[PDB]
Amino acid sequence: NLTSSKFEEFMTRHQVHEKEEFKALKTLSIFYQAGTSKAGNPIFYYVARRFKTGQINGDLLIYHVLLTLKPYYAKPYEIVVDLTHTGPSNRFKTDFLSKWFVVFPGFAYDNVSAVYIYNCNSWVREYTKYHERLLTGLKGSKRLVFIDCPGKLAEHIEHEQQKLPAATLALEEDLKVFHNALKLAHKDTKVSIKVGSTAVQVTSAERTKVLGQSVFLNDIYYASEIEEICLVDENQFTLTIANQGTPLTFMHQECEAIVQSIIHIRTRWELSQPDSIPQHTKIR
Repeated sequence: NLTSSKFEEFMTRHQVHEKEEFKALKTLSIFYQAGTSKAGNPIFYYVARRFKTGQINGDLLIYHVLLTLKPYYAKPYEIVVDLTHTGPSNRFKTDFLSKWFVVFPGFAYDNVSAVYIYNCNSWVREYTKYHERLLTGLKGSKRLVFIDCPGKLAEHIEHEQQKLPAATLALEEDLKVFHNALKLAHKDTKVSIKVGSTAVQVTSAERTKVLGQSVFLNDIYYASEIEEICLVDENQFTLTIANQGTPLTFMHQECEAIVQSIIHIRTRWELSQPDSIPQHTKIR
């Protein structure tokens, strides 16, 4: 016995406004409205990074999102979702996911002008496969438009109005490209590796099918998270990362050239961090 009217009344009766945990969401800048688009519809930006699985009550997040969309969701609107550096830590459970379909009044769903997805990664694709049933409605969705490369979104969105996260742009994908690196694994897929200043971004060069739309996956690994860096051979190198099980092996004609930078990147962070002596504390 739950509906949009019921949910709104309950939360309104609850004093969520002064909880001081609702206020924190404003600082985190999750689902903030950003200017307009080519059609003139307002734009909103949802940041996947900013949400932890359990540290905060999940209903307050919905109320904040609903509150912001209430004034404008009557008219058609465009929403862009940033899934950069998505991880299992920031996720929606099966039960909590379902509420999104029902809590909103329902007529706003029809006012979804267009959807933009940026900096998707394989983990997100894996999540969709597991939760396919609930998302079957969005299967082959016309409103879903995937930003395969950065050079496309700026065209469709009003440039100088888009306000994507500064940290995302800070990476800028502005470092050397080791084109035609091959990801040796059960199956081999061409991966383009950029050794960024503070992180390493692996951009696949082969399109993949997610919800019936082709897109290129771009996994991002922060330099701080690079615990293990082993160069087994100049033909291929080994990159094990925290709680990732089997390491990632790739083939490049000059592995030490890439690994040299990775060691250079990691070594710089070691100086940046205050204390590397505290470590471990967990035996898997």
